[PDB]
Amino acid sequence: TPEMPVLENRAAQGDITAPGGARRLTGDQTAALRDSLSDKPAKNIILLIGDGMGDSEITAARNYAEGAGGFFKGIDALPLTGQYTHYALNKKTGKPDYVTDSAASATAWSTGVKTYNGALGVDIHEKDHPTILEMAKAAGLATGNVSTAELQDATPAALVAHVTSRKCYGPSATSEKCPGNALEKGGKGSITEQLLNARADVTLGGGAKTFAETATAGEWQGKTLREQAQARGYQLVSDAASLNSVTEANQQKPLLGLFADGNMPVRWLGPKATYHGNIDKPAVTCTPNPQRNDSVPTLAQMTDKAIELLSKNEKGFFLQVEGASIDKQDHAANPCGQIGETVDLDEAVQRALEFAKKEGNTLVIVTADHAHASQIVAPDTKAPGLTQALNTKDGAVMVMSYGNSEEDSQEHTGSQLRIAAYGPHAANVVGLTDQTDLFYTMKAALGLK
Amino acid sequence: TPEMPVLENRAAQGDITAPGGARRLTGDQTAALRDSLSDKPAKNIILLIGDGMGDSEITAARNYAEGAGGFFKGIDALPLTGQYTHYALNKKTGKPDYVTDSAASATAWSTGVKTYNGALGVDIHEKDHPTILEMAKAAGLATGNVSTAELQDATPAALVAHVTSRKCYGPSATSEKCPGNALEKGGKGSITEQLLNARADVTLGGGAKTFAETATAGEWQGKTLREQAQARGYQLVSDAASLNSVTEANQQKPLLGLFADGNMPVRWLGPKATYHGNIDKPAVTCTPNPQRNDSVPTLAQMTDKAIELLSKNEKGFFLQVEGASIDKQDHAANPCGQIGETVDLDEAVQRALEFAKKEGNTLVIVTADHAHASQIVAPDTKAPGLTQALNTKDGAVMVMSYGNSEEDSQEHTGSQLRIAAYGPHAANVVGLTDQTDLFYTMKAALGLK
Ligand SMILES: [Mg+2]
Ligand SMILES: [Mg+2]
Ligand SMILES: [Zn+2]
Ligand SMILES: [Zn+2]
Ligand SMILES: [Zn+2]
Ligand SMILES: [Zn+2]
Repeated sequence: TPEMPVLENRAAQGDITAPGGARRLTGDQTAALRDSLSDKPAKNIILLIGDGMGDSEITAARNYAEGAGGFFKGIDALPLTGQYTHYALNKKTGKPDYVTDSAASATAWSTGVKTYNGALGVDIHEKDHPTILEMAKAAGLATGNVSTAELQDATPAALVAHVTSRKCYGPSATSEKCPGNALEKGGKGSITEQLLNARADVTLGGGAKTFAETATAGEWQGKTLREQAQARGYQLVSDAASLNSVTEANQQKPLLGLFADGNMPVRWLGPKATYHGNIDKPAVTCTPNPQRNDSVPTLAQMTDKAIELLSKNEKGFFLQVEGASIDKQDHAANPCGQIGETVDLDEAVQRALEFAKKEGNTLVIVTADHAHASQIVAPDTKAPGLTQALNTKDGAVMVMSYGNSEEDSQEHTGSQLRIAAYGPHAANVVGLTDQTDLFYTMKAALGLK
Repeated sequence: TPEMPVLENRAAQGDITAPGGARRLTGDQTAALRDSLSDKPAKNIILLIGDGMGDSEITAARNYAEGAGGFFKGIDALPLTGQYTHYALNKKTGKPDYVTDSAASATAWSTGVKTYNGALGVDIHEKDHPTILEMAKAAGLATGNVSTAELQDATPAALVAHVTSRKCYGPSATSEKCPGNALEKGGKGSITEQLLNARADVTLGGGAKTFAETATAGEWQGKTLREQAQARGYQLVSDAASLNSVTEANQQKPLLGLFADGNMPVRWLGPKATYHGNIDKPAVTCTPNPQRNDSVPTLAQMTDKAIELLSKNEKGFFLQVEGASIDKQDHAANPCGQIGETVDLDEAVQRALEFAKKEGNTLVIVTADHAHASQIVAPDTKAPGLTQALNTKDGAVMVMSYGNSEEDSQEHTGSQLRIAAYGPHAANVVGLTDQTDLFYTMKAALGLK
């Protein structure tokens, strides 16, 4: 009998100061890896994205929360790993633009085509390309889209919308920013409108604010997008109690969970990094956010409910889960927010892996859209940017640095980064790959045409 | 009949602006990965280290020299990849020190034990631990140590020396900095004296300057370390002609190649990055160093000759090859020097792979000791540090940033980084591992006790 193993434990095996104490392996891995290889078709796919979660963000998060010799039971447990490229294209020239934003990267793994920074679901010629979610739905599979960001944000929107600018959230921004996509100009509609038309079985996230807008044209002109949603049969839910109450989500009663106006709350708080903060200020210990809430579902809860609902479909399902705030907090130069959000994503990955290990036909993939700014530097570092000293689980201090922008927001970077997977077809993430190979790998694993 | 494949081509398959044109894969990878898995013993090991070559350095060098959609025929062709941690230990507390130097990291993979920054071949208690080279030689395998840095430098020294400070290059620095290791105090000697005692079959690099010092005690007291070398039967060689003339290197006539006084010359020139250099200055095109020479062997040449000489030993061989200046040029904030050194290492990795593919029992490993400073940022970036715009092979501009030090030297960083391998036992680099796991993997692969 054949089953696929998840690395149970890759923590340092003992005393890190002694010979062999810092090893993470206990014996040869060949047989274990041979057992992980399967070209059987995947019935399901769970894609987990940590926005801005390059290797440096994973390392910093692990150091702080599990200690240097620790191990994330979710993020570090996928057995097949590689590194992939995520460069975008300059719209005018069609040449590579080395540092992507969240919109062009999302489109690349969701459509299989490179695009310009800011586009959602269209190529450099502004032509629409079908997404993996739309194709899944067309083959009759259940579909889910979960995120801690506004649902109009680049990452979850890329699966359901095709607009020339990521800024075209609702009817008003669209009329002014994406005229050709404007409903009243004959277009498909703003991000939110196209989201409602896409009709995924399960959509959960923040972004309730934009649903307050009213349609400028169409069958539901004059009424709010929230009204249109209920009118078209959506089960609206807005707190954890209600979310747990849901027992079925399907094309007849698709679920829409709006848990916050903008982005859902961050798990941990901490002060922002400051100039010479590692020398001028005391070390920081992060504190849980008192307003994250008992009534606000966490990403792992959302992941669990999404899995429960989507698995009732005998055909199979595609679910994308996004740990959205790693990137946002990285932009904010806030180590605690950033680390808390990676820890949060780890819990959702654990849920996904438990299901997959038991179900056996599920491909789980964990990766990021692009790299980000934070760097782990020596404690006595005198850097030109923003730094902060943190008290880690090891009882030592780790210094983090943000030094790629004099502006207010720290920027993305173009380093290739880790992709890891488990399950049927995971072999296709090993070695060097491109972000658009992700679209083809998932399309082939599910056997879509 | 079973053979293990190297990735032949992972360059973008077509037009990067079109659907599927940016894909690096042409079909399912399962069978190919299954064919790469073997637990057969390794007769030989080739360990290639890019100093400071984290994923960011690899991406920057690929973008510049092969284009974003290109592919390093050496660096990117290894089929089994993972990420590994390299934290060092605080000497006093024994707790993790998140950002390692080159001395503690080389000690970790060459001994299997974590140590403090600055130590070579000793643990935090200053106890000596045998290296993979010393163990290989004890089992009767041929051994080689090749680098473009001074042979007294941390990376190549770690295989043959055990001193409490990496600064103890020769007799004089040792007397004052490593009193306990000083020969005239009864110690084993300075780095260069221990290198002469270790007697690897092939040692090639820079660092002839220190051999001008004279021993303070011992059998060869009063004469230069160069003189001692000839007295002990070493074949001294100092240019490429001489290097090519060598037809055998063994324990009777070990080879010592001193090609420069300090570090061997860098491949490419270019100006240093500067404050607001991507906005204030024109884009840079790197230029081949006129003084890199016809009489100075290149890293690939050194690698070839080392492989020819060490392969005559029927028992097998261990060879470590270091592209040293990637890290050094990264510190200097000089993109061209840094990229040129990465390109240079790629050529050496290609020679090692050709041999391995044909020999069939060689484990080739390519990785770095720690990550470094350089980041690939957006072209319009206003950063607080040093930046520079480069004209890449794609005909687009890529901006590189160094923003983690207000000092003169750019600093190392602690992000986990790529490790890739090919051949028998390569499965042990996949997933998350620690740098000390690498010592154990090599020892097992060669079957050492
Ligand atoms: Mg996002
Ligand atoms: Mg070095
Ligand atoms: Zn992003
Ligand atoms: Zn971002
Ligand atoms: Zn180094
Ligand atoms: Zn260095």
